[PDB]
Amino acid sequence: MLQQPTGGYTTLEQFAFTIRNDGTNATPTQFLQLLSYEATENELVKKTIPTPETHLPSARNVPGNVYIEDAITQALFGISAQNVNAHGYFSRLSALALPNTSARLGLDGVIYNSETINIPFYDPAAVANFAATYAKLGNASTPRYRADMIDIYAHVGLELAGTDAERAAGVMPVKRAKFDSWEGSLISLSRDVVNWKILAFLIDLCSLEGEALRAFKTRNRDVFRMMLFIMSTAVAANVVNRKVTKRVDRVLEYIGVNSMRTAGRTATITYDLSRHEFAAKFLQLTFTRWN
Amino acid sequence: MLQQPTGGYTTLEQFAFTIRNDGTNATPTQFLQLLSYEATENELVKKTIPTPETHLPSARNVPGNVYIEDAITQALFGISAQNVNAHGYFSRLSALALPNTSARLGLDGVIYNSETINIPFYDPAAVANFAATYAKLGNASTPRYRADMIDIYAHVGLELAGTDAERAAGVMPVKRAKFDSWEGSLISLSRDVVNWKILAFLIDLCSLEGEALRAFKTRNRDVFRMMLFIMSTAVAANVVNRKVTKRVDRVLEYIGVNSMRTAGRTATITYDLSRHEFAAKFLQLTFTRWN
Amino acid sequence: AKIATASSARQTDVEKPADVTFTIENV
Amino acid sequence: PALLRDFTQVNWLNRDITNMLQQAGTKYGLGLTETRLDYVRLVKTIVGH
Amino acid sequence: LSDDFKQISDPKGYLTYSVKYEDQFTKKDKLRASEADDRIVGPTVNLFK
Amino acid sequence: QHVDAESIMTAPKGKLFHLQFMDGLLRPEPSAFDPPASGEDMRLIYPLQPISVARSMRAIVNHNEVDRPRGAVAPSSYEMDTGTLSRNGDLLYSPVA
Repeated sequence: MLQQPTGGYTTLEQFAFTIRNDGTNATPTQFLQLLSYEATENELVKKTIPTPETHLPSARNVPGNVYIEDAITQALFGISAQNVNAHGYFSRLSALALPNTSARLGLDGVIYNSETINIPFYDPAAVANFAATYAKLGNASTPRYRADMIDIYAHVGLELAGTDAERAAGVMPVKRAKFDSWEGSLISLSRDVVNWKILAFLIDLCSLEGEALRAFKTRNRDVFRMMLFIMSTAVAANVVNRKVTKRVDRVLEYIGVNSMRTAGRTATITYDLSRHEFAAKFLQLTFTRWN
Repeated sequence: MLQQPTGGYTTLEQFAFTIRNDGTNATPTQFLQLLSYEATENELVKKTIPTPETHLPSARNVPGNVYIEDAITQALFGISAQNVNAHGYFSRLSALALPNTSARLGLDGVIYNSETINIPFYDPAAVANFAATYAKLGNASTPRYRADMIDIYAHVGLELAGTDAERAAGVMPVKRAKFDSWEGSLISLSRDVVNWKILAFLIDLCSLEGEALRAFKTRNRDVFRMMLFIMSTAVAANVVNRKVTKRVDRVLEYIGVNSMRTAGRTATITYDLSRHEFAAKFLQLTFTRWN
Repeated sequence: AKIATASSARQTDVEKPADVTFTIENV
Repeated sequence: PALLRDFTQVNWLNRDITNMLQQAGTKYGLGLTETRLDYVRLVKTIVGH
Repeated sequence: LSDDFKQISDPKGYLTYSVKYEDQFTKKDKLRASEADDRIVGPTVNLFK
Repeated sequence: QHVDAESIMTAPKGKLFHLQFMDGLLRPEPSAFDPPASGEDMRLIYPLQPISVARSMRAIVNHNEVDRPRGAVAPSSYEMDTGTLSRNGDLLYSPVA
């Protein structure tokens, strides 16, 4: 079980997160700086977010040994995922929040019926509060319940390049990111983030309380910023390379605006239409719960 | 050489004896209890034993590197031995008791002419007193010299299930052995006892003296009882299995009487006619010398 | 066999234009 | 399955097989194996395959 | 003798395997192994093409 | 074989027919340059048993590159465990732990 560590499940250290800065790994805090910010004459307003309708898909138990945690990490960051929004996997998960259910979430991220001995997991109460909230994403696709997209992205930007006087205020000028590069760097970081066990960071974002939370948000303010950037890459429209001195540089065109497609079909990772339907309803939950 | 340890060659510990009680080995003392005893209305009288004619086969030295120790252990306990009573091997052995002979009994149980360096053995004097007595078995088969059988078995029984007031007295009621079982247990224990280096237990049963003997018989009273039981199995006539609760049980029909054949052709180990001729003249020597 | 001789060789180079295949690989 | 331990180019499938044949909870193997009912002569000997 | 049961060379079994192939998914790497590396794990490879 | 929505309302009580369900898990998507579509397929019937019963594994094809395709299963750790005989007469498991 591992019970739960007080101060997070992310303070354990068995499973952490390191972006591979080429031949040598690093920490998310250490990577953010290699990037600078260019203020352009465009402005976004921080728009309020609507509440999420409470109606997570009912319990079914088809027998699949569903890799729910693996599926989640794949769509947001994964390189060209397929059938991400199919209905069967989530429905199975929602069974989890149920008081008294022989169905334990494996530590490795695989869900089971009944149990096992050889495999340690997360105590049933930690997962109960988790699936209470991320089961809802399941039906994000329905015509009626479906979430926005062209507007949640007014938040992505403040975090990635949000100046402190800017996230203190409401409006931030449209920025333009640019950082050093190794050519295959955009895909390379996206290939890397896929294995962070992003389950651990979320299954504890619903279990931590009033003080343990105040300390959690003030430390992992990076581990969040990271997956936000890699995600904001697929969305922004034009990638321009600058050849200076003996250096080479990647510019991400606009941090805060949904172009609606492409980014660079070759220079980065792309988002299908069944991705904007997903990544959107995702951010609508983590953001709200986050703040 | 190893010289000789005072208090036995069996107090050395390099070579001991452990019956394999399934997945876990044990000690002979520990195994005897799993068996209980059923007194039936039959009685045997302890009959006295005739002396053994002194006329061991003369010395020949055919060159064979004879495994005399290996052959002995095979006939008594071995599973379906063949040509056990053939003349050539023993004749070679009798050369051993001879004062001043270049012929040393290997520790491992193989007999040699002259000697070797790479192989340690038993000092010539320990073997001299040994072969003085067990060379005689060799000719047990001859029409004139041949030993009894239908009567030595009045001793086997007292030892296997001999109550202490019974081996104190003379007569013991005919018993019926029964103990827990694992199905292939009778053959399994018989396959196991074959490797005890029974040479060691005998080559010192003729070298130990007045006090060292009193201590030897009072300790190995089990290592003897063991090979006695496994031997008394082939002889008794009917093996009946009892199916109780969730348990299974083997009953050995009569501990003290030579049925003359079969035991169970399948459930145990069987004795040919050239076996009763052998095992009989064997017990006629160990018993007499034993007591 | 009779007279000792001398021979010469040169490592060859073989290539064709990249052919067309109708079978797909990954999902 | 598991007999094809390292003979499939399916890179993903090759993973779970090794993991399950590692956790000591399972042990695969074919051939002449050790048995309890052994040497028991029924005109001919009993072996376990 | 009575002879109640008859003997056979190889056992059959009650539960068997079936497959539905897709005749357009072929890998361009023709792998190879030894002959005893082939025999033991051989027909099982050609059931999971 | 295709049935009709009018025959599904007149079928005899005890006459069991078979109606096939389309899998289509592994199917290559169309190329970037091709004609679009206009308001397509409507499906009318659904099983609620559910039908997914016997499957050792499903779709043994790798998705680019080192990962499983979405919704693919592997053989269970039970058909890959040769146990030992009982303390007497029948087959037992490993056992666990």
